Amino acid sequence: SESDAVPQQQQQENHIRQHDLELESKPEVLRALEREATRPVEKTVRHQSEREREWLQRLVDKHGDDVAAMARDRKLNPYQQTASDIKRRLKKAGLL
Amino acid sequence: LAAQAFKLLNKYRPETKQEKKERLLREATAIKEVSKKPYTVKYGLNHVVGLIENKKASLVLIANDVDPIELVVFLPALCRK
Amino acid sequence: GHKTTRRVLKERPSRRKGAQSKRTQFVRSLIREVAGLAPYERRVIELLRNGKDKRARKFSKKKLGTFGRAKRKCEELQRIIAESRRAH
Amino acid sequence: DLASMLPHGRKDAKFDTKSRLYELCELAELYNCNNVLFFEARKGKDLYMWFSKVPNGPTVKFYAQNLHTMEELHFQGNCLKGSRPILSFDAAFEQEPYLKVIKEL
Amino acid sequence: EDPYPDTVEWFTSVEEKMPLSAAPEPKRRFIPSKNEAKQIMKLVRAIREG
Amino acid sequence: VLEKTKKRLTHFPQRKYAVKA
Amino acid sequence: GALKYLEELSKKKQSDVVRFLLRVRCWEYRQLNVIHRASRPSRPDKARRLGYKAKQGYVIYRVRVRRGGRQLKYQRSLRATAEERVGRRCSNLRVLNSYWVNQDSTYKYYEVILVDPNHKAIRRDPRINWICNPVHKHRECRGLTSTGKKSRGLNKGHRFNKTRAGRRKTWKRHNTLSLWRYR
Amino acid sequence: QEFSELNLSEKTTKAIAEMGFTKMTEIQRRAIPPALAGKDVLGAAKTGSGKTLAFLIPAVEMLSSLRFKPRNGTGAIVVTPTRELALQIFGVARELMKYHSQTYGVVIGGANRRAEAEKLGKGVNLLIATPGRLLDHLQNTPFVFKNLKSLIIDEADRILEIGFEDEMRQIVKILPKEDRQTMLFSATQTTKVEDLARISLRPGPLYINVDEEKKYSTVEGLEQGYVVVEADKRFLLLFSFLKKMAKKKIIVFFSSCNSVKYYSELLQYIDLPVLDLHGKQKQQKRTNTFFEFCNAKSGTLICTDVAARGLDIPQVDWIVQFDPPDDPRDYIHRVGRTARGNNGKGRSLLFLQPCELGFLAHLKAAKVPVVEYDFPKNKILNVQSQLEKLISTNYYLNQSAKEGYRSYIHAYASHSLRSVFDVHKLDLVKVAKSFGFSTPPRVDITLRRAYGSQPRQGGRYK
Amino acid sequence: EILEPFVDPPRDRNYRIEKDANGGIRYVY
RNA sequence: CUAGUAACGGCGAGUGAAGCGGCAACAGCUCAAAUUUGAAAGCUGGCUUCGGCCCGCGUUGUAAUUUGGAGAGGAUGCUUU
RNA sequence: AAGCUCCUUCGACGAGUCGAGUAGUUUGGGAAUGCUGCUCAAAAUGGGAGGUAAAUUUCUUCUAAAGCUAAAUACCGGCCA
Repeated sequence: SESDAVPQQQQQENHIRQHDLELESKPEVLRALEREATRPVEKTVRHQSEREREWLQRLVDKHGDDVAAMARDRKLNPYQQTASDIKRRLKKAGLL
Repeated sequence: LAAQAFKLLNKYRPETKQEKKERLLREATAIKEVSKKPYTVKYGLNHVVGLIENKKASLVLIANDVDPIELVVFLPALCRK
Repeated sequence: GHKTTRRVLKERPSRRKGAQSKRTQFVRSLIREVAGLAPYERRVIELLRNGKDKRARKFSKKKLGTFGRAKRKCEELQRIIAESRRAH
Repeated sequence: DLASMLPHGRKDAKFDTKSRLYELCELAELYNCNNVLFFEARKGKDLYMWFSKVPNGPTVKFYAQNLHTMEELHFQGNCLKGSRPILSFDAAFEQEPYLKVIKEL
Repeated sequence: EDPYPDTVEWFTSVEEKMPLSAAPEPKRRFIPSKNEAKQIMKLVRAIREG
Repeated sequence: VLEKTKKRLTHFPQRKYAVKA
Repeated sequence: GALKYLEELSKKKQSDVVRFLLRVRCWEYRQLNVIHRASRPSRPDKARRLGYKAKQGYVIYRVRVRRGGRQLKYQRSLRATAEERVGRRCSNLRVLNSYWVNQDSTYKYYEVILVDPNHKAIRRDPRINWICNPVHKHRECRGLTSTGKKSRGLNKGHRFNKTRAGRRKTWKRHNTLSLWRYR
Repeated sequence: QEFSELNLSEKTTKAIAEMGFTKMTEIQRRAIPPALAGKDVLGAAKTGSGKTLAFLIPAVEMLSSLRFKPRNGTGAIVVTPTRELALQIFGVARELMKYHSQTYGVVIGGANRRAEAEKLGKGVNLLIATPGRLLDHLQNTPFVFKNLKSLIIDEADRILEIGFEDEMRQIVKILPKEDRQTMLFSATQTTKVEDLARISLRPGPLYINVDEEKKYSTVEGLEQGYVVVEADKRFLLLFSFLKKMAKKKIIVFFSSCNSVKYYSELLQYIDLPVLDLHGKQKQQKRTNTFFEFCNAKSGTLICTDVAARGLDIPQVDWIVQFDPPDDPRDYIHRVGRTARGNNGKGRSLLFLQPCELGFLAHLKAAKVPVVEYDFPKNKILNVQSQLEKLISTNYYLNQSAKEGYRSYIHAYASHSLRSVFDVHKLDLVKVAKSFGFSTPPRVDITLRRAYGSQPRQGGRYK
Repeated sequence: EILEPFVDPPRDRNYRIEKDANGGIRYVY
């Protein structure tokens, strides 16, 4: 029931995907195009530079896994990046 | 006063293009086989005016002979305020 | 009148074109102080100081061309006189 | 034509519509004037005529239409500019109180 | 009347204690230069390639 | 072309699409 | 912010400093030639907002044109004729824009921003290679500058019915007789 | 009861379990049942007894039950008189509805009015507001509040004291009345509180008095402290005090949570351990830090006056009051006692400024005895060069200092006892120097008739 | 005159005021 | 098509549009106004083994970011080269 | 490098230009329809244009004085067919 009486309630199925759409007898071309669009494609994961890898490795070799100290350290983190950013880069580097 | 001011400002002159390229080669070679913030004499009318408005400038030295004089007329009063 | 549910629309910066810029007001006041006054503005100041407010407003209307323009010019110049008095 | 008839009249020019009807009162205070005859046009078609006593006195708004001014070559008459006229009024002007205040204005 | 009157400092007589701008300072004013980082990386690529 | 236009075309190019009947 | 301070200073034109500067300068310009090159622009804020850049290929040319009327009135502006004369002098350049610098009681003084289309810097830089394109030859003579648009009335609304999208083209469209095949 | 026996949603129950509350208080016990039943309720309750949850539970419950979205509108509005109280309620709100899909927002005085207008246009379902800014938004900014089902007023006595009578009268007039549930809380039951109850509550409200009539009254047994110091060296006093009496028990009351966090992380850099308790921390870790400080024999802890209200102060050697109190009266009478507790004997301290001697005058009037404490300009430490270097170098310290300075100025300006703590007598250069700035950051201190004019007789205005 | 302990110490016209014809407020200049 | 309508005309000779509506075709953008200031990062030449070397322009502003149904800055977590 | 999201931080928008008076010309268009010449010469919760008798000038709708941009349209000329 529409408790608030808002028209967009019988319409549903604040950030959304910005580069694609999460989309859900009949002609040959239509089926061919559908399977061509549905075919599974490779993603080509992005690498981290050698200097970025050695930067993160030095951070870990000094502090281990304490991202607060790794972010607060000035000598090894010249760019004053956040703990969340450093943790994300560690995870994508594959060394926790 | 001009001589003393220029002595300090010559201590704080900016770097030449040859000097900057030379430094860039130093770090490029060092990386091929962690610094403190530079201190320089700020120049440029818009940059200096913005510094004055945001109250980061400690000293302002303004040339007396600018061709379209309107470009510096407000500067003494702005610095005073 | 077709009954349609009215919607609350977001604020529009184009509608916000009204100038409340503190830095613009600062720049305008400083440029006024640096540049000075036009001859007709100086006559208006003289009339405002010696008390001929009505003559000042009428002269400003004659010089500008609109009652509102004259009123705003006179208010600006009167507040300038008050600021000069306080600064002295 | 009305200002030519009126020798105690100061003629003024266009008045801002986004201004205030009492900004009109301080305009009248500028010219030491106790009566305001205000012409306000709508759509450039229809006239509206205000008679007012400036400081506190009552005011009246009329809709003005049917206008045949002078400079129309069918009047066959003429009179002195500024001469004191005879004012002719009506029994209705004397009887209805709103017509009485209109008559006084 | 004075043909050339002296200026009365009705605005610059009051010294204001705060910057005209309340905008926040960017990270780059406190961290090293990204532009020189990029330039040095380009130079390193050139040196490595010879 | 401008660098901003180049970035916009790099990240949001004209996509291939079909609409059923 | 100096650009904005100069904008306010140029808004106040009868102020004492601006009036003194304008007098001394009108004397200078009148002692110089009628059409002569400017290196630095006299009003840098106006030049910047009209499109002047401190590149190799941008020049200023200041021009004085006699004021008055022909009781007939010239439909184009004094600024338009100043632009046309400056372009005719610098035929190898493209007149980007113009602006007012001084009036005087006999003349009227403008500074014209001109761009060289055959310069490598201008051709390499976008946002000006459009004026490098050949459809923009003698915009001041065709009325394609800001003065030309103002004089041609290229504005939208019910007050510009006869003049937007071309006065003469609109006249022809209204006074052409259209006869279809099946009438 | 506890919280599970009560039939709440799984998301909110799990969120409360993660907060760490198990046994409810009295105000919760008597206030949750009828609020969920939908009955309009008035409560004579203390602050710090759990009333924040007592009124934030039903609003979130109903918002989640009938499925608001940002496009729906405003929903529940809770109005509070103090900026720090708004911040506390907002933190409790995040920690309560961290699992729900609804949106929460705080709109307070002194903040960026354009940013708040953007927030409101975007959409907030749980709005926490200070009365003046709330009225300004409700009169001027376009945002949806037609679907307003829940209204809560917190500390009506403090509100009507500050002086928002006219303001409140217009909020209750503008805000919709149909099928609206209102929750009014107060500590005192004056005639103004009664008028509010009549104007807001529907006829026959449900009363919850969890107060205690046997209130202990103070006597001539209160000893207070004052250290008159310039504005540019208050932090130098705090640092010297803490570093010298590191081995004792010290509790320091600040003005704002931003100030608490800035000083916490700054003192971490300047290498002296201090315990932390503010609104941005999780409730569980806040409770753990308070517990470990209460049990630990030696240490220094920093918190706000509002936290002091909402927590039970243990035996402590030195209660330092750094920034001006929110409610001056309670400090000179209530916390003065808390200092000397149980079998022990504690000491109090009010950092005072040469611009605030009206405070000492008010104390003579209140006839409570006061002892002053000279400080040797020799024994004051000087870490100002290091402070300026750290603030100018580390970017995070810079934002923390900016926020703390802004919050301190806003609280000082919006303080009730204006005759004493008026903001226009402060020297902003000295305040910024104390916070670690060579130049003061930009802050807003504030945040005849027409001839022939006649009154406002009708129209189509809006 | 600090009467109560910690509460604040409580602290031209070109027209005259009369009544309108509708029982309102009127300004006479 | 509106429409020989409104409108201007001794309301003569006459002059004479536009909004809506159906169609054709559709596509949006760039600067000036902010300090890169932890680094004029931009560009014209002409000398070249072509790979990079110098002369300069330019701070009275050349790059990158932004153009008010916006945007900036921080934070945050996904998503694109 | 980029898109989004959020916010106890900000958010700069074009002057001898609008406008007033006046002369010429032009338009169906003295709220001057537009343009040009001369005199005077602005504003910042601003300015422009409309609606409104409805009680005061409420309400509506856009941001001028910088600039670019293919297609649908013309075509007695050019290369042809």
